[PDB]
Amino acid sequence: TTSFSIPDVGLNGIFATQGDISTLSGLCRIALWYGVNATRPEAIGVGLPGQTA
Amino acid sequence: TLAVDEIIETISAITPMAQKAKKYTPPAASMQRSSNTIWMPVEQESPTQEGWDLTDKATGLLELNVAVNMGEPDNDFFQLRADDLRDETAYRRRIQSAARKLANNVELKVANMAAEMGSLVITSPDAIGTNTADAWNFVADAEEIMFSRELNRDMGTSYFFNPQDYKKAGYDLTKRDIFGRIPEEAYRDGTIQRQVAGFDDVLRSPKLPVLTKSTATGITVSGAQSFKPVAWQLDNDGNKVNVDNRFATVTLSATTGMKRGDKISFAGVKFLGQMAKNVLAQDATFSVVRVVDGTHVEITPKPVALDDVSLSPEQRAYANVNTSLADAMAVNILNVKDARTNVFWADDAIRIVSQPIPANHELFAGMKTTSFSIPDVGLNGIFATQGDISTLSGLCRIALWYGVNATRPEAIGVGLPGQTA
Amino acid sequence: ENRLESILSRFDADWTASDEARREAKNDLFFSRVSQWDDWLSQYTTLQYRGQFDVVRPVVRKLVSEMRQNPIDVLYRPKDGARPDAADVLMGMYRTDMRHNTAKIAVNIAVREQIEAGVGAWRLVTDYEDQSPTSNNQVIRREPIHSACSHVIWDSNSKLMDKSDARHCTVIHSMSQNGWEDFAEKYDLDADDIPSFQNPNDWVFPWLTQDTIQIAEFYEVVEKKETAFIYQDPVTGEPVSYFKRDIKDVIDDLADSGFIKIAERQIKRRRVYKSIITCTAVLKDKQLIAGEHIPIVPVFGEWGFVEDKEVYEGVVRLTKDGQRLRNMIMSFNADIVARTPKKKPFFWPEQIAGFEHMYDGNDDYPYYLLNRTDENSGDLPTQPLAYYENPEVPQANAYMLEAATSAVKEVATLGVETYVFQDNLATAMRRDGEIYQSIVNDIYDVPRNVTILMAEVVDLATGEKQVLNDIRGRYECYTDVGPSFQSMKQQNRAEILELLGKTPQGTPEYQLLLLQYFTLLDGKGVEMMRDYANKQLIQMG
Repeated sequence: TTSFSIPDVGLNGIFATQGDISTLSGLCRIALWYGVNATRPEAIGVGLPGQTA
Repeated sequence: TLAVDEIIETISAITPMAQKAKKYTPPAASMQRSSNTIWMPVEQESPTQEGWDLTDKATGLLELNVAVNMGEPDNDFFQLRADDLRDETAYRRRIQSAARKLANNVELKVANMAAEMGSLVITSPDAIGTNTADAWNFVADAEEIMFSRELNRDMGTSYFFNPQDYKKAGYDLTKRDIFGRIPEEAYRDGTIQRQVAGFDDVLRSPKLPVLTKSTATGITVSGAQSFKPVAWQLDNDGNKVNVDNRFATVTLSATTGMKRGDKISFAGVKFLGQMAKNVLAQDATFSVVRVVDGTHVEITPKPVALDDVSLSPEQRAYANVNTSLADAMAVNILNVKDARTNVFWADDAIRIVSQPIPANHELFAGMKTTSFSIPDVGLNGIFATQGDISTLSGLCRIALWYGVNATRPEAIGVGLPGQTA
Repeated sequence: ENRLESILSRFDADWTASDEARREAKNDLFFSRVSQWDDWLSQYTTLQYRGQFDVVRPVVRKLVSEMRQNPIDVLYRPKDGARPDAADVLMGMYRTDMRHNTAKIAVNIAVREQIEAGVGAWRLVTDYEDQSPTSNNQVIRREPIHSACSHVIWDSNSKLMDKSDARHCTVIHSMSQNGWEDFAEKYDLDADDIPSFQNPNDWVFPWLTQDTIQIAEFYEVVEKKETAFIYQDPVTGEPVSYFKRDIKDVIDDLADSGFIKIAERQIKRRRVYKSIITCTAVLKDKQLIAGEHIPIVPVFGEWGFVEDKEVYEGVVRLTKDGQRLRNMIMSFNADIVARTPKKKPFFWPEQIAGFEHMYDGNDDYPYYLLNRTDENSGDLPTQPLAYYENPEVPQANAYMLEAATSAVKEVATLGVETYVFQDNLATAMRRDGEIYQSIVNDIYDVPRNVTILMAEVVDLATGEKQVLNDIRGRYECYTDVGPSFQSMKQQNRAEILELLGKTPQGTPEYQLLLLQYFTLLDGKGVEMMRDYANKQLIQMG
């Protein structure tokens, strides 16, 4: 495993590799675990233009 | 039981051909994209015209090439079972035996490759011990056929005898009723001589293949055929794809009984002096490489006819056969009886192309991998071990990637004693 | 025939030759620096207690402090029959360019790696300095190497502790993106093409490393005979030998200045070439660097060969089993304390039915009550009260904790004192002195001392570049080990004080006291004292 340091947005990901001896192959996995939460929905808003009947 | 700490050594093999073979390592990053194949040009030959006024007689340029590729890995995959009751020393000995077997296999592929696409065939109607100086005559015949064709021999030559014929040569030298230096050495030791009949290295090899006889008979060329030297040809998409100069497919009446390694000769085609284009007295000898379909075979020396009127002069400059196939010429089979093959070649004709197995990358984590340098043969492979914890076991693997290539099949040869009837 | 393939074959052979030792040293480094629970199998779905009760780290700290309290540095001394002060200029140069923080930190890093894992190393490089140059607008500085066991790969055909018989050495650099960009900027490489090489690490699951870039520098030393020119110095008139490769571009300028060639000899010498390589191509081919020896100095702990296989050990290898046993037993005892029912009475529900609030733990009652009768059985059966047994630490646990601690204490004794490790450091420092002497002779301006002053014979070419000239009478001083001094004045002060401490109170004592005051530093009052000492020394003839 290695850290990944996702650019722009401040986030860290994990990049991992494994190998196989039966078949001389390897698997790689880049993953990023996160959860987007809305703590103040009454603060979040939405603007809708052109909402005619 | 207290297994004593001594080992009864049993086998002792030697790999002279794989040691004498030149080994090549092209760039791995380029070979991966080029599909493990790489093209090399061929020494250029040019035409010549006699006369003063040559308007509209100016030829072009043609430069041919050959392709060298690679096969598949050779392994010693084996398992460290948990229920196995064996010692660590035994696994060590198995690794040693793996190294020995891999070297032996490399030598076997080299020997078979040379003996199966050796174009020059030197046959004898009786065994080696039948006549005095018959072994010397056999070696000198190969030397003469290599000199007459004006084949390049700058790097060196080599002649590998099989053990039985080497013993026959030694017998021939020892029964001379006179002792000098050559008979004295052939008596005290087994060696006949290191250099014989012009060859600068004459050895004995225990792994020489036996060319089994061929049941083919009554075969003729179907349809007059003309093979033209060329460097590339157009595909259906319109791209120019290179052409390997060392192969030509002939259409025969029936390819029954032919296999890889058979030696043939069409009745009427003679050798040429390559550079000087002088007709020889020896019938052209070809080796069938692959029997594709029931009416086609692949012969390794491309029969570029000198008398072919369809050849542009730059193509005719590459002629090596006096005539062409004429829809009727019967093809004779040179090998008629099973016989172990003595093999002669020029030292630059056979090479070994080697590639690395990058199992040392960071993608192959978990396993532990190192290099594995085979002695004798100058080759390198990988050695990797892995451990399964679910079953508390392990695996070990010794991989080796290489490919034996014959760049000049017209230089490799095969000696076939006792090919009567 | 392929240069890349030759280099790669050599490096691969060395890498597999040095496999077991490198893995053991890296494991020791992990155990003594990161964690003692180096479980590369963990997969714990149910997380259990794994404490870290360390008993080896104080020993490592003690050894590090002991070996730090006694610095060691190169001391150049004149050879047999040479001029008595033949080493003054070389000593001055060495003390001038090896006084910085980088040299001390590199030595300390190598020392700590030697003590913990078993091997460390440092590097000597030369750079162009324009503000404060040591000599010829150049400086020689010592840089550190971290994880030398996995980063410095030596020739496998080396049977010396200091690796002076090794003919090549590969150094793997791992650097960040910015580090690679400016490494390529420094070495004129292409920053767009990201290089790669053998990653010197394999710790798998819980070890989180950084996305870096790996490259290699391959040093090889070649010993060969090369042409030397025997000139006649215009001033001294003595035959001077100059290497043709060194004075190639000033051959005509030497004659113009007035040097007349006398003869031409072939003197065998060593040259060092550096190649910048990746796993697929070679970037810099044979850049010839200064010196006769490879600029990497290794330091070893307990070093030896077992069966054609090199093994080095530190102080942590033999304590690992005992420490792991101690940690496991401590964790087991902590589990026993944590998850073990406490001592409480065993009751039937009908024994205390109704009196449930008397046993909750309050102290509002003078006694406890029990029910006596049953409506079906007549009278409740009599059974003496029982209590849950208190948690106990097994005798096996206690005995093995004590025994494991005793084993670690007994086995974690480097020597009786770190004399062997200090002498190994001294050997590494002697090799460093050899390397530095060769590099100084190659690039620095070495004045020649005559008995008739110091002469600096140099000249410039048509490209305004100055080519240094050194005679072949160069190895006039050998290398020894002495205390580390920041400058030649401090070294002289120490020598004078050492003489004074043993000289009896005669006239030489007065001479040495005046000399010490002369060599004292400067203020105002100490300035006047030194001036008085100078006056007395001059007036005494």
